[PDB]
Amino acid sequence: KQYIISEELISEGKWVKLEKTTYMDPTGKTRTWESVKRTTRKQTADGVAVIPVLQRTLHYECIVLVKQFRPPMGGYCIEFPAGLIDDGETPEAAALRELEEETGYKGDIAECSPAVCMDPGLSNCTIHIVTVTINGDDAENARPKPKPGDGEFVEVISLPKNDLLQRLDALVAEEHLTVDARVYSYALALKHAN
Amino acid sequence: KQYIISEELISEGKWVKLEKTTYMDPTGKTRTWESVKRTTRKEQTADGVAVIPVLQRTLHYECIVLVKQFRPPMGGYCIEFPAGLIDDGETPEAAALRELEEETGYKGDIAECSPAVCMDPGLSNCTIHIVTVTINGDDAENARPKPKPGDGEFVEVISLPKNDLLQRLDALVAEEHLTVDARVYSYALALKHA
Ligand SMILES: FC(F)c1nnc2c(C(F)(F)F)cccn12
Ligand SMILES: FC(F)c1nnc2c(C(F)(F)F)cccn12
Ligand SMILES: [Cl-]
Ligand SMILES: [Mg+2]
Ligand SMILES: [Mg+2]
Ligand SMILES: [Mg+2]
Ligand SMILES: [Mg+2]
Repeated sequence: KQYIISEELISEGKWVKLEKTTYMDPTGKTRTWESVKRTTRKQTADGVAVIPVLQRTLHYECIVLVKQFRPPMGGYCIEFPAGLIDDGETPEAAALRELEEETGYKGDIAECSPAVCMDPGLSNCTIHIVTVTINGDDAENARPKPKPGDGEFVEVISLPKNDLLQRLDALVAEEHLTVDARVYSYALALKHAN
Repeated sequence: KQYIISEELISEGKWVKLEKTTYMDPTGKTRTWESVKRTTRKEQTADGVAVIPVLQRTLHYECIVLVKQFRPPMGGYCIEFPAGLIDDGETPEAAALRELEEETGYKGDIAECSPAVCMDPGLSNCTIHIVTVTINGDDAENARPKPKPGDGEFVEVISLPKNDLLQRLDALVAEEHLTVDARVYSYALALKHA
């Protein structure tokens, strides 16, 4: 019933552009929308996000998260490890690479989502969500070495999976951080499964 | 130790703008970023709300109520939590109950309300509250519920059992061209991982 008629460039930066989208509404009326896209997609999706489950014997299972300054937010955010997929990179390879660069952890693919939308009211941005387990008892994960890219500055925050939502609420309360919506959504469903 | 130095407008639409963000990196060095923001954010604690609507009915499994809409930015149909922008002077809780009734017909009861969480913090300043609402599907109000879609709003309601959410989403994606929202996928993944 609905579809794109045309896109008009409003403004293109190096990494992001603003388009004016003309589309057919399901009554047969023509309508316009202001749409954000990345200029970087070549790719099943723009990015991967990694759900990293740190498994250590005789410890609570943890979810490994990252804290970073986010210039669009003007502040620090708590997020799943994540990055853009390199041209010709698989989502799985991107996941293990981003997880190792951001956390220094070496993990195993458990499962990989299809492309899922980040904010479909505003952007065409998509990611693969990639569930990875980390054998925290293996020697390679003893002293995990975070290898940042140029300009990346990442703090690792491991939180017990069984209390994730309460732990995130605490950090926000004490640390004035913004929690990522996908991290918060995961933490909610862990509580709601009960 | 990182902070914003300046925000230079690049391009302002009616609904979205692109900014050149200048910030201090943690080595004491000036860098820039391309940042997306909405033009619509006034005194709201966030741009929007997304609703996690748990439909509860005697001798039924709990359903998660989802909506399917054409999203011009994506050029296609997306499956999302009911969601909308917070009106000037509207509370996140009132926005969530209003958007839930407008998009699905269902009259919910507030359960919980997140702090402001970031939609895509590497790209935008966009934030939502994630509001968990229970719907009493035994109430006569919620019997044959009628969406009240706004102007140029066309929403289909999809209620899926919480206990099978991820496989039910996977089956919808296998049967037509559509994108699942990243927050819905993150929530369905955590239900499986619990
Ligand atoms: F920011 C973009 F998402 C965007 N572009 N158009 C809109 C509208 C409009 F009513 F104009 F269609 C409402 C809300 C957001 N919009
Ligand atoms: F698209 C915007 F999110 C955006 N602005 N700058 C960047 C960079 C840069 F390396 F330049 F810093 C990398 C990735 C995305 N960026
Ligand atoms: Cl798992
Ligand atoms: Mg990253
Ligand atoms: Mg990285
Ligand atoms: Mg909406
Ligand atoms: Mg609406």
